[PDB]
Order: sequence, then C-alpha cells, then structure tokens
Amino acid sequence: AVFADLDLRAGSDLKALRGLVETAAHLGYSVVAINHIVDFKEKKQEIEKPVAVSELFTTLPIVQGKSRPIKILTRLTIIVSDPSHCNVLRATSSRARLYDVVAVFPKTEKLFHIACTHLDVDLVCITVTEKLPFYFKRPPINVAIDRGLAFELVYSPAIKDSTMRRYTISSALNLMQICKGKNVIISSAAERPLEIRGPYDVANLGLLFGLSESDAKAAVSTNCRAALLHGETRKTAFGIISTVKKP
Amino acid sequence: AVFADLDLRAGSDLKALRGLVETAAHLGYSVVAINHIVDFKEKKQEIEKPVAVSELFTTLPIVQGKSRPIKILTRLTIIVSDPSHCNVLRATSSRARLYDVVAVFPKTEKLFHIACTHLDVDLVCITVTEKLPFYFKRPPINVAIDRGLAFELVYSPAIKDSTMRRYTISSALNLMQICKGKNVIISSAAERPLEIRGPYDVANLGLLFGLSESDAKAAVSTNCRAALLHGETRKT
Amino acid sequence: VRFKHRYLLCELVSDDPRCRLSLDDRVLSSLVRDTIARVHGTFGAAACSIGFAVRYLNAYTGIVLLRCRKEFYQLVWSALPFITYLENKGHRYPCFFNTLHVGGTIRTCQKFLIQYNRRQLLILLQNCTDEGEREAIQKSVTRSCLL
Amino acid sequence: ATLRRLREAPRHLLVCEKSNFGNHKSRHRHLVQTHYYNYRVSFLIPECGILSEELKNLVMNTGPYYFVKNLPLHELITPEFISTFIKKGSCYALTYNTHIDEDNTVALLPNGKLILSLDKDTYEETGLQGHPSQFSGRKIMKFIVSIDLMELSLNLDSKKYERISWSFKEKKPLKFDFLLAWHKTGSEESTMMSYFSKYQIQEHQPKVALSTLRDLQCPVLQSSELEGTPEVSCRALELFDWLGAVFSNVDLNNEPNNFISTYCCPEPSTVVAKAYLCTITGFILPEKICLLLEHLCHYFDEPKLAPWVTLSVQGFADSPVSWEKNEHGFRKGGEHLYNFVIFNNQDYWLQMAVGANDHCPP
Amino acid sequence: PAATYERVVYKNPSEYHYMKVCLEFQDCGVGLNAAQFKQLLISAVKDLFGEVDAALPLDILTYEEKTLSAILRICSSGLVKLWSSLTLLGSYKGKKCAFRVIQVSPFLLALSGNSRELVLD
RNA sequence: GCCAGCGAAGUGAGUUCAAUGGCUGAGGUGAGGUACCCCGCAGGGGACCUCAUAACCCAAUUCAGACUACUCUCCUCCGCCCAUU
Repeated sequence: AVFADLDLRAGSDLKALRGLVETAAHLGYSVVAINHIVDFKEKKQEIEKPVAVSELFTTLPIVQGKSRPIKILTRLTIIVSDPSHCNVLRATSSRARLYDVVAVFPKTEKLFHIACTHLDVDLVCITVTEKLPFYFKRPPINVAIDRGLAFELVYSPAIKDSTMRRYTISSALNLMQICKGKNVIISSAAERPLEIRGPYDVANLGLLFGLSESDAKAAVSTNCRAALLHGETRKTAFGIISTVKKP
Repeated sequence: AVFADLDLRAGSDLKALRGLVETAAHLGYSVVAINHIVDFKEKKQEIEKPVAVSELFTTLPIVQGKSRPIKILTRLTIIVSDPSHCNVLRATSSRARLYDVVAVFPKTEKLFHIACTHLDVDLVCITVTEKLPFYFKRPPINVAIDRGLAFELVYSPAIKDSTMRRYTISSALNLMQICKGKNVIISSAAERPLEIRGPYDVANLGLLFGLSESDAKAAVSTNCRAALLHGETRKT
Repeated sequence: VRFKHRYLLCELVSDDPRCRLSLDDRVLSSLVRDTIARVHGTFGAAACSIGFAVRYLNAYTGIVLLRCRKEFYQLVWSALPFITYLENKGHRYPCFFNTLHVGGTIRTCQKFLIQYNRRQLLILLQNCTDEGEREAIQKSVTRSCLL
Repeated sequence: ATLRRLREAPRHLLVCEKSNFGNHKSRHRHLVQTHYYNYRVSFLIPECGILSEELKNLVMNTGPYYFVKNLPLHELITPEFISTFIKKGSCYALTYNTHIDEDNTVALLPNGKLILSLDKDTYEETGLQGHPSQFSGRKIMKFIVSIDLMELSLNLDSKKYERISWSFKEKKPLKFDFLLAWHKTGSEESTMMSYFSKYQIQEHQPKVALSTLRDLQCPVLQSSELEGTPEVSCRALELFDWLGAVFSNVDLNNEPNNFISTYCCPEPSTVVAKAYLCTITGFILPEKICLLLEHLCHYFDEPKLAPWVTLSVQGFADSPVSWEKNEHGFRKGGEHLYNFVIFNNQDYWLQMAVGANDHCPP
Repeated sequence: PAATYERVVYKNPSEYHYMKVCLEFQDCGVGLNAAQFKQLLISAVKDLFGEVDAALPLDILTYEEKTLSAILRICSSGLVKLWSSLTLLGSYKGKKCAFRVIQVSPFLLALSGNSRELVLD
C-alpha cells in the first residue's frame, strides 16, 4: 500500500533537480526515482559517483502529508538496439554491481523475446516515438507476469507535439488490448523544470489507457512497490537480505 | 416497428424536389414528410393547393429495398416568437383543418409552457441557431410525455459552420440530460441538394447525442408511428 | 491469440463520374484520418492509425469495405457521416452512405454484396426502358447464370 | 469496453428521511452521539440578522481539543490512561494526516475499542490479530485490528494484555500525531495538559466563521412531502446542491456571455433579505452538536420568521470507522455527511450523503 | 398537523460533478480573463479529444483572479474526459501552463469546506 | 510386422482476411444493519437497502480417457499457532 512512486528522467543541473524535488514533495510524491538515459551509440559506464544526492541536498525534503523521509532511488534506463549491446549488458551482471533497478529498453523483437525469456532485468522500458511499430507475443508476457516484470510506460508527449501524443496513445491502447493489463506502470519525464501534474490524475491518465476504473491506481501503487521489491531481491540476494546493523 | 420515417425541410423548385425524393427513395427512406417554414414576420396562410405532389410526380417512388409505395406527408413548421402569433395559431384550430401534423417552434419559456400545457400541437420543434439558451421545467415535460409529444431535433450544421455544430451538440446534450430521453426524434433539413445522411446512421448519430446505445433507433422507429397515430387521432 | 475484427460497407453517392474516377487508397486514408482528426482528437484518430485501414475499394461501383476494432467501431461509424468537403482537382461534393453493418465475417459480407448488386440491377430496369442497356443486362444475367 | 470505462459511474448513495422530535422512535440523538469524528458544523437561518447570546455562547465554546506530536501507542494502553480518561469520561483520539488507503491510521472509541487500520507491513510487524478489510481484488491492502481495552482492564495480568504491551513497546514502537479530546463525566478532575506534559501538547479552539448574506433565493418546502409536490414545493436534494452552492460563496443570476453559466434555482422560491451563516471548523465533539440540535429544535418555540433552518455536518474524510460500523474509503475522493432541515412544527429531515466506497446506515 | 416516518433510498441521483482547481501559471505574464479561460477549455478538448466532446455542458464557479482558483462542473458523462483534457496540458499562445487539480467532488459542500489538508497549521 | 476409403449439400454455436459470454431490474449464495409486518419461549419466520458473484481461457469435425492452468463454490481427512472451561 505504498503510493507516490514514479520514475523520472531528469538531470540537467543541481538547481532544476532541487526544483523538481521541491515540486514533487509539494504536490503528492514521497519516493523520487531518477532515470539515466544511456544509448547504444555512446556506451559509457560512469557508475561510482555520478549524482551524489545526499551530499548536495539539505538533509530532508518536506511534504504536506505525513512528513516522512523520502527515499531517493538512482535508476538506469539503457536504450538497447543492437544485439551485441545486449551482450554488453549481459556482461554487466557481475562486473559493476550498483544501480538497484536496471531498466532495459528493447527495439528488436528477438531481443525483446530474450529479454523476457533469459535476460535478467527488472523493468522493461516501452516508449514509442517517431513511428515505432511492434508486435506482442503472449507466452513471454505470461512468463513476465509470472516472474514479476512490470512494464514501464514513460510518457511525456503532451509538451512537444501532438503526433507524439498520437503514437503514444496508439501504442498504449495496443498494450492494453494485447497485454490484458496485469502489471503496467506509467511514469513522467522531466526536461523542463515543471513537467509534472497531480498524482491522483495519473490514475486517470492510466484509465484513458484503460486497465480498470480503479485497478489502474491500485496496480501502479502495488506494482511500483513490487518493482522496488524485485530490484531489492536482485540487489541484496534472491531469497536473503543481509544488512549491517550496528546500534 | 415501422422503419425509415424522418422529416425534411425542403422546397425550392420541382427539380430539386424530384432529386431529393429520388435520393431519399434510393438510400434509406419509405415515408417522406416535407416541412414548410413559416415565421412570425410574414404571417401568411396558404393551405389549399401549395405543393401538389401527386399531380406532378410520376405515379411512384421506388426504393432499393422492400419496394413499397412511399406515403408522402405535408407538414407545417411555424416559427412562433410573439404571444399574439401563438393566439393566431390558437385561432386556426377550427378554421382550416388540414396539415395533419402541426409543428410549433417556441422561443419564449412561457410560450413553451403553454404549448405543453394547453396548446394542441403534435411535435414541438427545438432547434438552436446563433446563441439561443433555453431552460426546461420537468412537470410540463412529464405531461408532454404522458400526452404523446415527440420532440423534434432538426439538424444540418455539418456543411455550413462548426460553431453551429457546437450549439446544436450542446442543445442536444442538454436535452438528453434534462428531458431524460423518452420521445425525441432527430431529422435533417435539405437546403442544398446533398444534405441527407444514412438510414442506419441515425442510430449512431443519436448515440453521439446519447440516450442509449440502442434507444435512439428504437425511439425513432416507435415514436414516428406514435406521432402519426397522434396526428390521426387529432384529425379524427 | 486473435482479435474480433469488424467491417463496414459505405457507398459513395454522387453524380459527375470524374468523382467516380477519383479514388485512391492513400488519398482516402488521409481523407478519413483528417476528417476524424477534426471530429475526434488524438484518442479517436490514433486508434484509427493502428486499427482502421483500407481493405476493399472499387472505382466505378463506389462500394468501400473498411476495417475497425471491437472497442472503436462505434466511434468510427459515428465519425463516418461527418466526411464532408473533399477538395480535389475539381469542385466535387462526394458523400458516404451506409448499406448494412456486418459484424466481421468477410464471406457473408461478400454474400450480401451480391444480393445488393442484384437489387441494384433489377430495380433500375423498368423505369429506364431502353434496349441499349438491356442488352448488357441480358449479357450480365447470362454470365451470372454461367457461374 | 474502454468507452464504458470513460463514463460508467462513481458510486453515489443519498438517503433522505423525515421524522418528529416529539416521537419516541426518533433515534437522532443516538445517531449524533454514536457518530464520533467531525470536521465542519455549519448552520443557516433565513431572515435573522442578530444572533442571540445563548447560541453565541454555545458556538464560542464547542472545543477545545489537543494536538500531540509523536505520541507512542503504548501510552494509550497504560492502566492510568484507562482509569483516568476512559473510565471517567469519553476519550476521543485520532491520528493526523495519515491516509486510510496509504498510511497507518489509529482511532480510539468511547466504548473502549482502539481500532487501528494498518497496511500489510505494519500488520505483519506488530503481530496483532485482526481481519482482512480493504482489498485490491485478489490482493489485500489494509487490515483492521480492534483491541477492547475495557475487557483487558478487568484482567491486567492476562496473556492478551502483556502480548499487546510487548507488541507496542519492544516489538514495533509506533508514533503518530494525535488529535485528542475528553468529555468529562467524572467527579475527579484531571486535565490533559498535566498528563501529556512530556510531549509537545497544544490546546486549540475551533475556528468560527460568521457570514451575513443578502438577497438569497430560498426554496419553499412542505414538511409532509419528501419528493416535492409539482409547482408548490421543491426537492430536498436540489436544495442540498443549492446549499452547497451558497456555502461556496456563489449566488448569481443567469449570465449570457462567452463564459456561459447555466444554473437553475429550485423554483418556486422566496427572496430572503438576510441569511445568517455560521461555520465551526475543528475537532468537534458530538455532545456539542447534540446541544446545538436541541437549541435549534427549541428555537421554534417563539414565533420566528424562519420557516426552516439548516444544520450540516461534514466529518473527517480520513477516518477508519464512521457511522458506527462503516468503513470510509478513498476512491479518488468521496466523503460522508449528514444534514438537518428543521421546520417549525418539530419536524426534521435526516439526510445522509455517502462517497464512493462506503456502506450506509439506517 | 402532520407527523410520520418514511424511508427513501436513491441510486445515483447526483448527475453533476464539480472540480476546485488552483491555477499555477509558469511565467509572470498573467493576462487572465473569464472568457479566455472558457475559450481555452473549449480549444483544449477540441484538439485533444473532440469538438463534439468540447461542447459538453460545463460552467465556471467562483472565478478568482489573484487567488488563481476556480470550480468547473460537468455532468457524469465527460468527467473522465475533462480530467484527461486538463491533464494533457493544452496551451493558449506558447507560454505553457501547468494545470494542477486541487480537488474533485460530486458535492458542492464537501469540496467547499475542506477535503485535501483537513487542518492547516 | 504387414494388409482396408468414401469429390455433391449444409455440427441441439459451425466461423475460416477467422461472428457468438452486450445493458438494465428482481430473486440464488456469501455478509452487514433495521424506526417494517405476523405469531407470544427469552424469541422465531417473512419484508427493505448496500457490497461480492471472479480467474483460467478462448471451439473450426465429434467423442472417451489421461494432463496441465483455477477459485465466487460445495463433501470430507488434517496440521500449526492464539484465547477459554
């Protein structure tokens, strides 16, 4: 029953980051998750100290609700088109062990097949910009919903154009018609310093997609916590949690 | 369950009349009723021989479906704004007993009240063009649906403008939400020689107006025969 | 593993057979998308970008068979009457009219098209009374009886 | 499928009743006393400018209440707190600004039942026996644990009491911001400022808002007709919507312009020169609402100009249990409210407004 | 004299929905007007969802200038479409406006008292 | 181990560019509340309102049996823990 969990694609500078954190803490949010877009052309890996939130923010974000300390997550969104770049991401399962939730973005149907079949990821990114048609096979979706794969739908087409709005709503209606709507969570991107709307109306932005009259909000509020759970069971251990506790 | 019964507002000349009759018979119609727009400014009454369909048409209109003879009705749409013009229409209840369906068009809420309360009419015309706001009181609508008053909605904004489309769809949604949707029939006017729509399309166009997924088609196919029966009982 | 498709027939009713000769798949698709974009927004028109597509077209006959989804055929068939003002090389006014709505099932849709074509042939015969068309009617009846 | 989801419903329940004050079967006093948590108590009188002092002294003395920051739950189960506040009066307690579908929410009943609605994590970490209450289809969202303190006060050496004490003290220490009140029904006086002196207790008075509105178009009612007679009386539900429109500081005529505002007043009606409006906002005790309802009943003893007065009470939109057994959920909104339309012949109307997912009592 | 008891229970008689929204304009160029807000509400639903769905029966209540707050009502048909139209951020001139909804009710009393904060200290 | 086909009408649904579990209301069952009615063993029976009636999945010739995927639902054998006499 953990609400207020979305995925943000936002890094420009510290000032815009502080503004987005203050805006999210003001409106309705209690967990901020920052994505980092990495494409297949650059192939860069800077994982050790790239962001450093706690050394630069001031000790607490204050919200209007229960006034609880906001947990801040650092996630990685990897755009993967080539199959060799997917093999590079296969090589990163033992070399560098950070970035609690690993989010792959597929473009090839064979690569999307082996992503749901063999490749150990947390949440598959599905965004459609500038004419990307894609078919859906149902038994890997069944293995995905049996495993725990929550499908990410990162949306921000309303700010730039309207054709991008059309392709996103068409791909989302196709996803809701084929995937049947078991675990699909939607999230907003942040390039401009104000690209966030109300938290209760994200439920209707998912209800325009479909998925239920109420289990859209119930499914995002359950499956984002289940996504943090899946990332934690990938990070710590698959059945064990070992934490150093020195009182 | 008599299908293909709608109303038209079309008279310019005999050639356009023959063209619209052939178009309606070819596409989707089995009863054609011609309205005659009379405003409150002119106040003219020409009832005896204005139209003369049977003396000028050729013996039958033939349809592409069941191939049945089309009954042709001559209706009168009277635009009434002044209360004295409504008293003139009150004076015509015994003078000239023709024009089987009498269709009043009200503009005053008191006049619409006495139209549904005391005035003997068959089908009240409700069209909204160029900013006409209008409220509705529920007990005269209840007396109207208990009596048999079918509400006409004549629409043709689809070719001229888009603001007229906005005002017609707003008036239609207000009528469907207030009147509860018991007996409302929608029809098309024909000024241009191509201002007609599909026969099955009336169901989905009333679905865009609302009222049900099905009761648009059910209400037109029942209430047109009910309105013809009401006009027949008013005439006899 | 499948999706229940819906189909719809529409007749273009107009004179001046340059309008009958002015038909194309891309032009009709862009026309229907542009006239839905005026009526419906992104949610209505973009569902027609994935679901709606041109399927069967005849130039001279004017019968168009189109596809549409389960949750969107009401929106498509409500968007069909608002197809107005096709601007082209001439000043034309074409207009669609629905014959009958067939719930998918292409085979009986082609069956109903044959009876509709026979009704369009046989009813036009008595009102014209001309032998030059009647000879082609007799040839068409003979070729249909050879089938 | 999706088009029906665009326009299906939010759920609505609106129940209207009519009753007498001099009737022995009237359970309005039980319905006010057994309703616990209250936020906004407003009353409306047509054709009255100057308020009497007897009602003004009742309005200015509806509180007070107390606010304690970070109070642990194991303070609420001590025998001193039971024998001091629970056994000697009506003690009311509720957590502050914790959502019922999102966070943990604890409430205390005057019968002695501490009822706490928890999520799955807190219900597993405390280890108390409860029941599955709020679902998500096949998954379970929120549990409710009820602990009757009056039965445990008779046997303080039982295993249940030490189990709950070990669960609250050492197993999972839960702290919340508590709103507190105590209706005194005891000869031994002991204030709450001296008991909770270790934590930052703050005493607060309810906010009083007074309004005198001019030219208000009030509908005409009949006492013996709920549905309303045609062209004589109006409907009580349209009067409730107009009541909400007046309390939104909105009262205008038809305005034909670009920003079109069509609003039908319930007709036939009567113009009222002065409308007195009072709104009390805070942690309202139900006994003060009982004295207010008795004073509004006895207001029509003298010949007055008001035909009917209005008393509307909106409760807390973040409470676990309201209307004596019913669960207050939050499906994109929804509240619970009760109204009184008091006539001059001791007849009243009992309205009940229900939000999205909540059961309605008789 | 009349004194009796009667139980009447209704199912969905509400038929209306109200929205209190506080406006958060980004730039300092606040050239607001009562008619221009209505024109923006018409032009947003037209391009976003439809011109037929733009002329839904809607109106504005307590339009406040400096406080930047208003109430919008639509009946029970297009409330979802109004929420999504105000979600997808339809603009006016090129200065992109953030439209953030405070509260929605089917009642003008529970919306008018308080629902969001329920105490502000 | 091997050895036996019928091109002609149209499945208590029979489609194949691949239709058929759509809406409303009362009763069934699992539950809650009662200011309703009848009978006199503290009570019993009927009456009124609301919530829940899902998931797995989809037929192309049928049937029998076995399999795997079920949980609104019913008949039993049970285990552990909590509380009482």
